[PDB]
Amino acid sequence: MKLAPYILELLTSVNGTADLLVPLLRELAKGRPVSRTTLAGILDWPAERVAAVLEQATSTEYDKDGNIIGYGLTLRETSYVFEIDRRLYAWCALDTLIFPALIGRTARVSSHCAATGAPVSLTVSPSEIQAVEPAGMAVSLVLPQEAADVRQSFCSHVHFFASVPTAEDWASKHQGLEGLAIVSVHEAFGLGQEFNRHLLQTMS
Ligand SMILES: [Hg+2]
Repeated sequence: MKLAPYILELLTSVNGTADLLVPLLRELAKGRPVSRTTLAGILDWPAERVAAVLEQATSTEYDKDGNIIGYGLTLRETSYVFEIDRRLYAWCALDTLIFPALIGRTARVSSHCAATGAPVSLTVSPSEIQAVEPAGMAVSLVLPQEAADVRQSFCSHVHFFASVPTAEDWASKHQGLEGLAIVSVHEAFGLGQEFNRHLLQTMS
C-alpha cells in the first residue's frame, strides 16, 4: 500500500525529457501530428536535442510523414479513451489520471474493465476525479522496468477494473508481473499527483 516505489521508477524510465514532455502533450492535445521542427520551435531547442530525447523513447508513435502522433497521449486508438470535442487516446489507465494536470484541461475518460469488459468512465481534472462509474473502480500497477520498452513493460499492464475485488481476482492469475498491485482509482490519482509534483520540480 506504499506507492513511492512506483513513483520513483516511473520517473526513472520516463525521465531534458521532462522539459519536452509537457510541451509535447499539450501539442498532441490539439488533435494533430507534431513535427520535430515544430516541437523544437516550441522548446527553443536545436533539432538534434529533440531527436536525441525522442530516440530514448522507444514506444514513440509516428505517422506516415514521421511526425509524432503518440507519446503517452496518442491519436491512434487504444482501450483508453481520452476526450477533451476531440477524441484522443492514452497508452494506459494511469496516463489518463496524470495528463489532465499537465495539460491544464479536464478530460472525459472511458474504457472497459480488463477482467470483465464492463464499461467504466470518469471525469479527470487537474485536481480531482469525479463521476467515477462504477464508484469502486480500480487500477492495476506494475513496477516500471528501467531500460525496457515502457509501453510493453508498464503501460500494457496498467488497466481499469470495475471493482477492487474483481481486480484482485484478476491479479491472482497474473504472476510474472513485477510488483503487480491493485489500488482504488482514487489512490491511483493520488499517485499521479505525486508523480506530477516531482516531475515539475525536475523541469527547467
Ligand atoms: Hg503508461
